[PDB]
Amino acid sequence: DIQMTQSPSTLSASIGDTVRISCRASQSITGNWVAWYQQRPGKAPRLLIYRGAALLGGVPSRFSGSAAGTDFTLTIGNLQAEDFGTFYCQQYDTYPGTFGQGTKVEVKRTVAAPSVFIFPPSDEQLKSGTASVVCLLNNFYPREAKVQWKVDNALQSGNSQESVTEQDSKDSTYSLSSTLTLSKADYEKHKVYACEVTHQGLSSPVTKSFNRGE
Amino acid sequence: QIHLVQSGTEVKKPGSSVTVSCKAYGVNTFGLYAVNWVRQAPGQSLEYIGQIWRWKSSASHHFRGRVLISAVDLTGSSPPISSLEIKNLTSDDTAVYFCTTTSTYDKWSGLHHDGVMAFSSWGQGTLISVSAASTKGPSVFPLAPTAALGCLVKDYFPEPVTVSWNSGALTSGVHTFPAVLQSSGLYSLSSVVTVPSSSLGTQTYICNVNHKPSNTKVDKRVEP
Amino acid sequence: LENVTENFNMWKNNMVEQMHEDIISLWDQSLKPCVKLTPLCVGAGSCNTSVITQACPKVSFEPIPIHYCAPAGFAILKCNDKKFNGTGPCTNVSTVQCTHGIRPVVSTQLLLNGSLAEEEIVIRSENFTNNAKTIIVQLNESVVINCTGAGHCNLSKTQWENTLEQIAIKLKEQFGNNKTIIFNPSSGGDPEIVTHSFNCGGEFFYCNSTQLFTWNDTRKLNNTGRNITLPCRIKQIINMWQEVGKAMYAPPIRGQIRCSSNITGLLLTRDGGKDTNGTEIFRPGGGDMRDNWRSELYKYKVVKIE
Amino acid sequence: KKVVLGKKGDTVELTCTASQKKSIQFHWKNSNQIKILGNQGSFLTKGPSKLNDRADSRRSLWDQGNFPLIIKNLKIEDSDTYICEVEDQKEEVQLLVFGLTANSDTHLLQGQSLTLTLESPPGSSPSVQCRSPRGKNIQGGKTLSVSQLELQDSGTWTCTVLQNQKKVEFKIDIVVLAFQK
Ligand SMILES: *[C@@H]1O[C@H](CO)[C@@H](O)[C@H](O)[C@H]1NC(C)=O
Ligand SMILES: *[C@@H]1O[C@H](CO)[C@@H](O)[C@H](O)[C@H]1NC(C)=O
Ligand SMILES: *[C@@H]1O[C@H](CO)[C@@H](O)[C@H](O)[C@H]1NC(C)=O
Ligand SMILES: *[C@@H]1O[C@H](CO)[C@@H](O)[C@H](O)[C@H]1NC(C)=O
Ligand SMILES: *[C@@H]1O[C@H](CO)[C@@H](O)[C@H](O)[C@H]1NC(C)=O
Ligand SMILES: *[C@@H]1O[C@H](CO)[C@@H](O)[C@H](O)[C@H]1NC(C)=O
Ligand SMILES: *[C@@H]1O[C@H](CO)[C@@H](O)[C@H](O)[C@H]1NC(C)=O
Ligand SMILES: *[C@@H]1O[C@H](CO)[C@@H](O)[C@H](O)[C@H]1NC(C)=O
Ligand SMILES: *[C@@H]1O[C@H](CO)[C@@H](O)[C@H](O)[C@H]1NC(C)=O
Ligand SMILES: *[C@@H]1O[C@H](CO)[C@@H](O)[C@H](O)[C@H]1NC(C)=O
Ligand SMILES: *[C@@H]1O[C@H](CO)[C@@H](O)[C@H](O)[C@H]1NC(C)=O
Ligand SMILES: *[C@H]1O[C@H](CO)[C@@H](O)[C@H](O)[C@H]1NC(C)=O
Ligand SMILES: *[C@H]1O[C@H](CO)[C@@H](O)[C@H](O)[C@H]1NC(C)=O
Repeated sequence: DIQMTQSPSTLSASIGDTVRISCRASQSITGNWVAWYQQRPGKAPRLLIYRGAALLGGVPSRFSGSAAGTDFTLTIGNLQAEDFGTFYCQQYDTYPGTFGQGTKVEVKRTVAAPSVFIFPPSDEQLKSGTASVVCLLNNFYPREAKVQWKVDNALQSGNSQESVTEQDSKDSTYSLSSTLTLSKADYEKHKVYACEVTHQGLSSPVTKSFNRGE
Repeated sequence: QIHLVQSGTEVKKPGSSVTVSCKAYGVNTFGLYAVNWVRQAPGQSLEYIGQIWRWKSSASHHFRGRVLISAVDLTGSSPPISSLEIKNLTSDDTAVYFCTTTSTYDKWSGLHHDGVMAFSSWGQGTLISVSAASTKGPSVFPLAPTAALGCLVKDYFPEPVTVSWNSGALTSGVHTFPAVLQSSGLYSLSSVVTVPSSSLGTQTYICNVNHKPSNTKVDKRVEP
Repeated sequence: LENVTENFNMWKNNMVEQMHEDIISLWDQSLKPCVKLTPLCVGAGSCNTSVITQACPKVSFEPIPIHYCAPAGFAILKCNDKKFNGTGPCTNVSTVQCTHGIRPVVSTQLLLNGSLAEEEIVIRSENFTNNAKTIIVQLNESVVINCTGAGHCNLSKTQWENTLEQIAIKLKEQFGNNKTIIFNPSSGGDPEIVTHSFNCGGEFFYCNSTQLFTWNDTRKLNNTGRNITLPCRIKQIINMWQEVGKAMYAPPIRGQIRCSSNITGLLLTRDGGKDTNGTEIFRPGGGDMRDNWRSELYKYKVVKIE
Repeated sequence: KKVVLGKKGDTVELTCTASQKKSIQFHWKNSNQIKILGNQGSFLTKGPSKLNDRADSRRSLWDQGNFPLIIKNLKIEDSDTYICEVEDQKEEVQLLVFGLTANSDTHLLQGQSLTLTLESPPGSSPSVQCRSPRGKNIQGGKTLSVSQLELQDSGTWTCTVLQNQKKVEFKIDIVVLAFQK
């Protein structure tokens, strides 16, 4: 099958910008049998351009398609609010048709360090036999962030999960949750619980912590 | 104007089989439009499954022998319908399945190249979630305290749950995170709010949680 | 046959519009009215009527078959299948020089002397779901119908009874088997659409098709009648099919006008009903002569050379 | 989502326009998808609708890409949301049929009150406002009245039915009287 490798994985832009997304096919496509789609979070993709450069009926002309050698690129002029989201390229030169991995286009903003908070398990949860420790990172930009869990100073692996909101429509920031889960038994055993966060906005990795029972 | 209307969400046990449907409003006859089915696993890109073109059906290598695709012309009571049958479901079949249509009437169009094509109309998608879990209402736990506070909505199935604060009167500064799927095969999510530290003993905060598939509704007061 | 897979859309076929426009011009030099009235508005509501008076030569307009051969830089593609929706990807396509001989018969409600359905009775529709889109029925066995300027047409009650059945059965086989199929006369509208209108000997016949479309999926109507007799009427003042406007043709004169055509198809149009209990009501339709042309070009499509 | 108001017993014209000036396929249906009347190219097709014998378009305007839907002898019940499926567009237009009918004879003694009743469709809340021959701008949503029918009101009254940016006149004659001089 033909492989389509898409570039870059994410890019940040402003309203009114011109943006370029590229896709390299693993073989030449003489016929220009390539298509571009947009997908907004929660919705079905929409066809924007087909045959490399042809605009589908109803698609704004600020979208255009181009090709050179094995590379195909989508250009977006005068970037608009409804344009943000994820874009995919597709070859239909040879069976079966295949898609690129996709490109996320998000809103550019000044750097903002997360506000960081940590929540011990509630007494009600402890009563029901489980313990969840939650760390919150609120309203930060850019999205890239690392959070590590330490208990009794020991790095925690495989017992945590993270969740990230969509980029906020009004302040263009992200928020993120990390939840550390363990048995009521181990929770009651150890003393200090710590969330360690690293982010561009932070001159140095910030640690929020508590001692069980304070 | 073409609107493709797919059948609703299904929750299916491993080993089971399912059939998803697509009503093609605005489509004359599948003699003039090809149907292509496509799926998208969560946080993944898109993958071609198979097609029916000129009343001739077929499936990609990865799905051959496991999938039947059919289409029938109808009128009056219903528009033309296509369906996709999938046998022996496993966890890696969990995804959003899209039905898709492309006119084949004009050979010169450039939407299609000898049966391989771009997809000009899309359905909303249907989620097929493959799981042995049985329906279960959540537990709700307080996340007690500019300060932050919230609610942990733990161990429910299936999606979705909805969360408001103070019956909807508090919306500014509220973040309700996408659910995560735990190792137990049950979901969990949290909802948080940031508030001024000053009002903490003056103002009341309650999260209203609704899980309709289990008919569960809880109202949890969150206190310092 | 051509070894390739292409798209077809009789409902958006361009040859239809190319023939239609031809058939119209085949009418402007064969059947010329004594007077032709046509709307003329600037947009300001007020609309004067443009009148035209020319000679009114009585000619026995007898349609000649028409072929359609692709010139150069162009090729016609024919679809092959015993049951083709005429709107999708055709598998057994095949390039042809000229389309079969087609006799541009202009009529409403019934398609005369068209081309029969090879296999069985087929019914195409740009959308059967839409109670606004004409349903073009294609008979696999024509039903002779003889009209005369004497004032009527005779049809076989037998053949017509069967036909409504083998049509009524193909309908529910598209709208739901567990659905009752009924046939009622025109709902209303222009004389040309409400009755089975058509032209014979240059005379515009208007046959009342009530006995042809009042079939209940229960009873019959062959008491003391061997043949169906539609009370037809020839009009001089008619609404034009070529374009909004009336047109007056000179009275009949030939000692006798007669027609014997093959009911090779119909143009039905079921009523919405707003999703009411299985009781689809289909009535005569047509008036948009293109559907006609369509019923003949449903399996064709001219394309540019490569 | 256009809206038109009409007076019971009058003729209203729900418009519907095609992009270009070309007589093309169009069709008038009501909320229940019941076909009112469309066109068969150059012919007019009237559907099953109860508005059949009272529905009608304007052939002449079809060429100017115009395909109205005139409804005559308008009935309160004729009030509805008539779609107009044209060239894949659904120009859903609204139709409200109000009916102002005074109670007691136009002839009414002096002083007594004058009661007006506005017949209207369900889910419809218009706001009427008649204007005496002198100037009484008295208001009445559905049912108005003139507390004390003063002798200077005995004459033509100009009401008005407000419903979504639109309104319909309803001139009414009123006659005040005496004991005599
Ligand atoms: C799944 O299909 C396979 C062949 O694809 C067959 O061997 C097997 O019996 C099926 N499994 C079930 C549970 O039906
Ligand atoms: C009648 O139609 C003509 C168009 O030829 C227009 O110019 C004129 O204003 C209309 N009024 C008359 C003359 O009746
Ligand atoms: C089609 O025609 C054949 C004979 O030509 C007839 O036997 C068959 O029943 C028809 N199909 C129907 C019922 O539409
Ligand atoms: C119609 O006329 C033909 C001769 O052209 C005759 O064979 C046939 O029986 C007639 N059909 C009727 C009157 O049913
Ligand atoms: C018709 O509907 C289904 C077929 O889809 C059938 O099982 C049912 O018994 C029938 N019911 C009616 C409408 O009579
Ligand atoms: C003939 O048609 C008229 C309307 O065109 C209808 O009212 C009348 O009842 C019909 N007569 C017959 C033959 O039943
Ligand atoms: C259809 O049914 C009605 C009433 O049941 C009857 O009056 C009418 O004659 C029937 N149509 C015919 C003639 O088959
Ligand atoms: C009904 O009438 C037709 C002729 O009009 C006749 O051929 C048929 O046998 C009659 N029905 C029966 C079987 O009595
Ligand atoms: C076509 O119509 C004539 C006129 O009645 C008929 O005699 C002839 O057999 C028909 N031929 C066809 C198309 O079968
Ligand atoms: C073909 O149909 C036309 C209807 O316009 C009829 O006048 C003609 O006689 C038919 N063919 C024959 C048998 O002449
Ligand atoms: C279908 O028949 C009528 C349609 O007018 C409806 O009132 C009824 O509920 C439906 N079912 C019956 C009683 O046959
Ligand atoms: C015709 O047969 C050849 C066999 O080599 C095949 O390549 C081609 O796709 C076929 N065309 C049709 C009818 O689809
Ligand atoms: C078209 O080709 C298919 C594939 O072999 C064959 O089944 C069909 O009979 C052909 N149709 C005709 C008769 O042209």
